[PDB]
Amino acid sequence: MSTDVAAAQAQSKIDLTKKKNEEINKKSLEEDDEFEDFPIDTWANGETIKSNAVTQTNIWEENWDDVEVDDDFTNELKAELDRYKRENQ
Amino acid sequence: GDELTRSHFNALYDTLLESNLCKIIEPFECVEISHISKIIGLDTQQVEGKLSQM
Amino acid sequence: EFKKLDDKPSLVDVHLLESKVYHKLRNLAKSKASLTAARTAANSIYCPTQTVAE
Amino acid sequence: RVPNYEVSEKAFLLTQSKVSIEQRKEAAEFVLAKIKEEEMAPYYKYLCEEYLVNNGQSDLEHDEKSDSLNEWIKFDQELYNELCKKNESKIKELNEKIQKLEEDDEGELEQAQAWINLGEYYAQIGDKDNAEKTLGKSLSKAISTGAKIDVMLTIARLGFFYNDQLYVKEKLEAVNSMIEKGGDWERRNRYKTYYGIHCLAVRNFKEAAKLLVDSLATFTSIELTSYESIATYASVTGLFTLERTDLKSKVIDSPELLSLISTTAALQSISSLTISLYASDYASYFPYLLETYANVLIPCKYLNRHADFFVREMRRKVYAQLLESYKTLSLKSMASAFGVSVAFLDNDLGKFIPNKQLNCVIDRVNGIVETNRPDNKNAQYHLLVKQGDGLLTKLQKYGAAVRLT
Repeated sequence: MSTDVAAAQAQSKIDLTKKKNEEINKKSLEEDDEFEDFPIDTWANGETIKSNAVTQTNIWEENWDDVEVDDDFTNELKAELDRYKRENQ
Repeated sequence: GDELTRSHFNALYDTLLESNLCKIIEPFECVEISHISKIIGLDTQQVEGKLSQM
Repeated sequence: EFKKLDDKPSLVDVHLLESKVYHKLRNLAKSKASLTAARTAANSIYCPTQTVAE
Repeated sequence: RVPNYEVSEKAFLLTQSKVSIEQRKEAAEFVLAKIKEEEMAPYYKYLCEEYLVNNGQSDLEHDEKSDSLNEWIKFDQELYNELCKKNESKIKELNEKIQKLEEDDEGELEQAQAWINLGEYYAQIGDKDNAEKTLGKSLSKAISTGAKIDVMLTIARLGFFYNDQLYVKEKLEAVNSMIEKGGDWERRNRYKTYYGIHCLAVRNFKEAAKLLVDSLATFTSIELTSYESIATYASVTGLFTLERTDLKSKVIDSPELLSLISTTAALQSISSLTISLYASDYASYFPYLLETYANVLIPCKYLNRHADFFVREMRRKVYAQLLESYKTLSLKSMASAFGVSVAFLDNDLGKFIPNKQLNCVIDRVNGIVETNRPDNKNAQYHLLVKQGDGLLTKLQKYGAAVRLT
């Protein structure tokens, strides 16, 4: 579990005996692991992580969607509605 | 009745328009489209559409 | 099939038809390729005036 | 082998229920005829897994939802029995033939080839796990490098068949390694077509364009969805990636696209749009955009991920080109050119402008649209610093890491 692309930070530091325990010490300092407490707290598996296709699981390159609206519905109405105003003028 | 004369009369029309349009507006900058449409011998909207593509 | 039965000056015609079909399908790549074939085949001397005209 | 790709495509219409009513009906009957005849029964069961309370469901061998607009996917218990009959009988007979060949001598040729025949039967009926293992035996035995490529490709087809992209990804990496080692051009053509469609299913259509233009020039049809769909794929990527001039020369550098003419609804709808962008028709353009959504994106397996993504992007392009060519426009006229009303037009534009991939502003008092895109020394300066910042960052972390150790 790493932030953004994992391999970019995996190469930055690998396993060393000096730092290994020190890694725990920082985590313990903040107090929790903070990825296992949120499910207990909410008291059910979220649906706000299934809020978009990418939010649950991303095996894609980010679209930049986070609003996800079908735009074919509104455009179809735009074309026809404009046409009527002109026809009834 | 002949596909070839229509084809190469459409091409000739476009390249003829192109040579003329450049030659008009060469000693210019911020030239009104009304002037251009007169000299080339076409319409104001027609002039705008060709400019866009070029 | 008439390349197993090749003795034919009548495939010269078939090449020229082939060129026209491709031209109207608006590919000139293989209209040129067949037309080139037809020129080669008529270089050999048996061809009517009509055939050379086509 | 060849039958798989037709079945999946029709099956994707049953997966959807946002498609046309008569279209989905037709597709169910075709799939049912070939469930009887070619054993497509394991993959029919695979369709309900892809639901569980989702539309397009009606199964009665599994979970039902006749609330779904699809009610032509319904199983029969004749179907459940036909499955089990053929499945067992065929595996048993075909295997016994193979066992005999193993007894007899020569394994270089005879036995590896015999194992290919098992993996083609499982490929056909949609068993991925069972195909992989037996074609796993063919590869183990030393053979031609061209054959090894052919086999990996048969396996790669199966990932699109279930429409699992991860399975393809993995497998096409082994093809790339062995494509040079064989050095065969026969299957070099196939590989680009496969890998083209993987790029199509993910968001990088730029790569897809580069592989699929090669696939026009030479197409390899076995195990690969038919040539009218391949035209439709080249045209999709063409609209997204290129701009007027480039687009025009691409489809005149492909004679085959024009000579194939529209011979299917999806091909028609994409091709209508191709012309209008490069001919700089805006008038009929705005309707064609709607047609492509309906008849290409949702019916297609790989562009159904791109249904919202495509429409959003394609509108930027058509506006972009017009605004670059103009210092100023009037809004009412710009609205008329496309065929929308004035107020309607802003809304689409107003999502594109702050992302700043359209570089413009809109006066609502003059009613003029201002274009204040640098295209001079200032633009090159603006781009460069982002890369040079990137270089600073790369060095900041790597520098620290080596010094501490």
